[PDB]
Amino acid sequence: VEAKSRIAVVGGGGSGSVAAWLLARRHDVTLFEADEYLGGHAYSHPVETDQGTLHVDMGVEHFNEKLSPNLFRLLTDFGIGTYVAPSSVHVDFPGEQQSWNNLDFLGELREELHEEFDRFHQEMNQLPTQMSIGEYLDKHGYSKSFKYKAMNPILSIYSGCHAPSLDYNLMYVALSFSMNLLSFFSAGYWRKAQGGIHSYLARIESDLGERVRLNTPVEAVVPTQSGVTVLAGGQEHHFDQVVFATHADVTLRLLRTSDQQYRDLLGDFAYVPVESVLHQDESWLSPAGGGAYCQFRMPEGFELARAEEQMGSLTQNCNVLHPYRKVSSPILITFDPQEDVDPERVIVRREWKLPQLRPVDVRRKKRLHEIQGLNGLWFCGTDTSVTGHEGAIVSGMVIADRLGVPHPFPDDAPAAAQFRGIKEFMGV
Amino acid sequence: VVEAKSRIAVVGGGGSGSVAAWLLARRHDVTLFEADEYLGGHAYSHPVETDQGTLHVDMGVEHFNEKLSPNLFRLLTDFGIGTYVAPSSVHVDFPGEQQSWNNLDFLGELREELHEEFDRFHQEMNQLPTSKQMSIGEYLDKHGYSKSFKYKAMNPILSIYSGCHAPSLDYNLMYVALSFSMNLLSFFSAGYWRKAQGGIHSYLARIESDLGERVRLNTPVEAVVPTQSGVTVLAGGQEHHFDQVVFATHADVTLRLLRTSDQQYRDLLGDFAYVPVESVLHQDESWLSPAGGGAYCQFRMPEGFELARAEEQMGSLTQNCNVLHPYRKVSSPILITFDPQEDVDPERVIVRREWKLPQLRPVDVRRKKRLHEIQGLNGLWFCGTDTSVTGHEGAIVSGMVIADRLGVPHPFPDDAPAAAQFRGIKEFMGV
Ligand SMILES: Cc1cc2nc3c(=O)[nH]c(=O)nc-3n(C[C@H](O)[C@H](O)[C@H](O)COP(=O)(O)OP(=O)(O)OC[C@H]3O[C@@H](n4cnc5c(N)ncnc54)[C@H](O)[C@@H]3O)c2cc1C
Ligand SMILES: Cc1cc2nc3c(=O)[nH]c(=O)nc-3n(C[C@H](O)[C@H](O)[C@H](O)COP(=O)(O)OP(=O)(O)OC[C@H]3O[C@@H](n4cnc5c(N)ncnc54)[C@H](O)[C@@H]3O)c2cc1C
Ligand SMILES: CC(=O)O[C@@H](CC[C@H](C)CC[C@H](O)CC[C@H](C)CCNC(=O)[C@H](C)O)C[C@H]1O[C@H](O)[C@@H](C)C(=O)[C@@H]1C
Ligand SMILES: CC(=O)O[C@@H](CC[C@H](C)CC[C@H](O)CC[C@H](C)CCNC(=O)[C@H](C)O)C[C@H]1O[C@H](O)[C@@H](C)C(=O)[C@@H]1C
Ligand SMILES: [Ca+2]
Ligand SMILES: [Ca+2]
Ligand SMILES: [Ca+2]
Repeated sequence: VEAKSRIAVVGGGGSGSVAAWLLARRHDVTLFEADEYLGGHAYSHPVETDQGTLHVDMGVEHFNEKLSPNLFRLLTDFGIGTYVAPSSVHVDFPGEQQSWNNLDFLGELREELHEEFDRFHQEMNQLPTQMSIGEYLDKHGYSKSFKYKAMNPILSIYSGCHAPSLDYNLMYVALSFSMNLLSFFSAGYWRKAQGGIHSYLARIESDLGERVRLNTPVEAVVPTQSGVTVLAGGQEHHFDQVVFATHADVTLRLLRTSDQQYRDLLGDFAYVPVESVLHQDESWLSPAGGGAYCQFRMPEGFELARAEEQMGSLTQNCNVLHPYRKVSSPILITFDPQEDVDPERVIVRREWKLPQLRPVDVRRKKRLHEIQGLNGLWFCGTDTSVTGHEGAIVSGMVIADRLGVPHPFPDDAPAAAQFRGIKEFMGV
Repeated sequence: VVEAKSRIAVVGGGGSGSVAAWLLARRHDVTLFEADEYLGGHAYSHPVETDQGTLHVDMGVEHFNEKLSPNLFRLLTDFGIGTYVAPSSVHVDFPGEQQSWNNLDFLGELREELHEEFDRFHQEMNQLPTSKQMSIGEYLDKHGYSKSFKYKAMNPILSIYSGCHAPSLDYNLMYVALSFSMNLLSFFSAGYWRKAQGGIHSYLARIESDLGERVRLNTPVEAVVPTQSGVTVLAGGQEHHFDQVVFATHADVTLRLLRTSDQQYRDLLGDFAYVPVESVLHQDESWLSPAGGGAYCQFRMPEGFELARAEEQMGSLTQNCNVLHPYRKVSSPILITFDPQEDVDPERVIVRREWKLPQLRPVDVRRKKRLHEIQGLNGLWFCGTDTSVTGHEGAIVSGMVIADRLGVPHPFPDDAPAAAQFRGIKEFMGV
């Protein structure tokens, strides 16, 4: 594609913001964002404490230098620091001492499932040497108690508490175990961005300037003989190319083509609802947990026989975070609370949706290469890529590279490799 | 050209020797000479009498995992030996008030003081291999780390591998870098390690059983003299004749036993450096830290520590075996103190072992690789820690590399990570 083209990026989440940021180096870019900030799932909400204002990540928060080399380099290039926020996990079920945790060997669920936690690490480490985690567990003789009291809870930390996590791709889970992201024996190795995840997006927003249109949801995207027409904010805008950084769900709604292969490729993408509640109600902390960053509680009334229908809640104790250590205010995040959180203690709520990561869903992502470039249209974002923020931002980069702007970090071996892998995965 | 049914002696019955002999015996008439009363060397499990049974407590070698040690793991699996996760939780204590850090939680004044440095270090060790023939100390100096980090954090955590007498800050950087990137050592989590069920001695017990009368226990070799006919082994007041002789002893021992006019041997073997280690199996609970909660490894630096005299001062490392998951019902205290400064109450001491470890300075690695020049000459072969990558996998795989060269192929070719490790160690050894 020809230089100085008029390009629109639709959706200002991580993939869109990074796509736009790089595209603007060669093209006349405009970034449309439905909401009042750049970042989407990457949102840091200001909380007022006894130490000043903290920007508390409510969605996206975790990455590391190995898993997310491009995001890491981006942060580093921007002067943004990071810190280690280990994924310590405590799981509570109804009963007396019906728990296990990441940090120690205490709890009755640990006594009950000790052998299984052990074998699972071994097997996940031996695995990399296309099924679901559940199929694997069934097939390799793991107890139903392990599936629903250990596996499903630990996976909800990724997938949300409404997610059919046991149907998600095994390699996703195997890799997380072998890379020390999830573990039944130690707190996993993760980092957070200093000043919250929003910090890198703040800089992208500053760099893009008036090219960014906030609170401007795109209503329709209509390719024509002359170009592509974007209906947003009660006006009509004209472009040569349009980059989609929105979810497949949204993209289909916004897309206005006679072509019905679009309905085929974009319809049928499956999602999971997630509610993130930022609150100060300490009653959500476990009396046995407390110390653990991630605290999963399964409510009273759980039955193994009907486990498939029941769901818990996940609470994050932000006070455990090193930079929050002098803060005397409780800072808590409950994802998918079953009971209502005391609204006199609630700071803010966010409602989002995540993709399902079943092996069929992975096939569905890859197939999007068929419509890539057609009718002056491009696609990036989580639904075109590997899961996680690196996958998201790198998809944006893959599109920018295809549209003239090369991968910005070629001398960074792991960053370049990730770009190459994601470009291959996208079929671009 | 070496051929089948040769008379081969393996000198030294530690891990490398026992595995070398075990595989060699498939093709050759093998004899295994061992100085001590058991097969295993640094791999020693001592029986301890408790109210829930007699436990075989590893005093030396204890840790490995399925990724780091694929050949040993497969060997254990083939023998029907189970393993269990024994995470490397570490607690460090220095003389003041709450002058500690640990890798389970963010408590302690040393954590407060050095938290940011721990953090940067992880980042940098993870970024290192994707880019440096310095030592860990040179790195630390050069990348602006405080002296307090070098001696209150790095040196103590490194003693878990190296021993408390070790100049660990002189050891190769990539050794440390890899340990941090592979979650073996960490300032943020307990590292991923396994132990063998029934102790490490279990796999050796089986090798010993399989070898039978080919094993000569309590038979230290006095001299190894190559002749025009073959090689002569002087051991136990007798003279034994062999076609080939496989050395599985430390380089210093090898040079002492080795008897030739050739002085390239003196050049290649004479400059190997070691560190003494004393392992004390006891029941004196006064050695546990009052703050060092559930930590497996507990390092204590005695009163009188001075940062200026850090180079010459040394702590002690205590292992709390009662924290091990299979030892959870044991009411008896089971403890191992490495290099105790003060004497352990001898009315509470079960047994002591005295060993020596190699130094792993960048020069020492160069020295190991160099041993390819004498490999095969005068019917002589060399395996063991001083010819290989450090650790038990490196040790047992060196034994395998020699067995492969002498006709018996690597036993696990269809195990991709086991085969890869063999290939790497064979390349490193230059065999
Ligand atoms: C609660 C939660 C926690 C998470 N935690 C992590 C984590 O710790 N680590 C990690 O790696 N990943 C995490 N993720 C995954 C996350 O989805 C990805 O990391 C990444 O943020 C998704 O990138 P995206 O740009 O494709 O999606 P989004 O961030 O969802 O971006 C889509 C954007 O499109 C906008 N949009 C919608 N409609 C329109 C319209 N009509 N016109 C214009 N714009 C529109 C939206 O407002 C939004 O800004 C989390 C997700 C959730 C929901
Ligand atoms: C305290 C301690 C703890 C350790 N812990 C671990 C751990 O957890 N994990 C790990 O991977 N590694 C560990 N190691 C490292 C250890 O060096 C290797 O794992 C491995 O045991 C070395 O095996 P080797 O056969 O090369 O040497 P050694 O085990 O030292 O064996 C050499 C053998 O030669 C014999 N010998 C000596 N002189 C003569 C002679 N004249 N004639 C015949 N035989 C002789 C000795 O008795 C001995 O059995 C530890 C070492 C020590 C000292
Ligand atoms: C390295 C890289 O980018 O590639 C791998 C992806 C490994 C994942 C990205 C690791 C998971 C996320 O980064 C972490 C997501 C986050 C912590 C979940 C939601 N977070 C919260 O709720 C926080 C903890 O509060 C490849 C996998 O991606 C595919 O989507 C997946 C289904 C696979 O099959 C591949 C193995
Ligand atoms: C690939 C491989 O197998 O080896 C790598 C090094 C990683 C080590 C082998 C890990 C160290 C040991 O296996 C474990 C040491 C052990 C815990 C010793 C002491 N233990 C105790 O004293 C108590 C009982 O726990 C590569 C490095 O090996 C070399 O020896 C080293 C000097 C290097 O620089 C290489 C990079
Ligand atoms: Ca406080
Ligand atoms: Ca203080
Ligand atoms: Ca010292």
